[PDB]
Amino acid sequence: PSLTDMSCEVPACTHSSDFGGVAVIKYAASKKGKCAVHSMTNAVTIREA
Amino acid sequence: KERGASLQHTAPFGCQIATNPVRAVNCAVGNMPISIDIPEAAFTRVVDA
Repeated sequence: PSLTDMSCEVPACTHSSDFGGVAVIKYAASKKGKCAVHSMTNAVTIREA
Repeated sequence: KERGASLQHTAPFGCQIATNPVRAVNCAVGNMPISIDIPEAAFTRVVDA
């Protein structure tokens, strides 16, 4: 699947060292399927793969 | 025969004076610091609200 027209908003962020930040990404998916979320910077790490 | 007016009729700040035991009730003077320790169970995260 390919996603477009997507935006991101962070309701809460706390550098607490136990995944204290949570983000919501609104997406328009081309079709049902499985994708892999990855952060493009080293400073933040994502719990889910 | 010559008591005059008691405290409950002359006290400032609208205090109500009572006996047995002697009490002063509802004196609208000054202010009150209140400190509340609230458990984590009472809070709701922003993403759930």
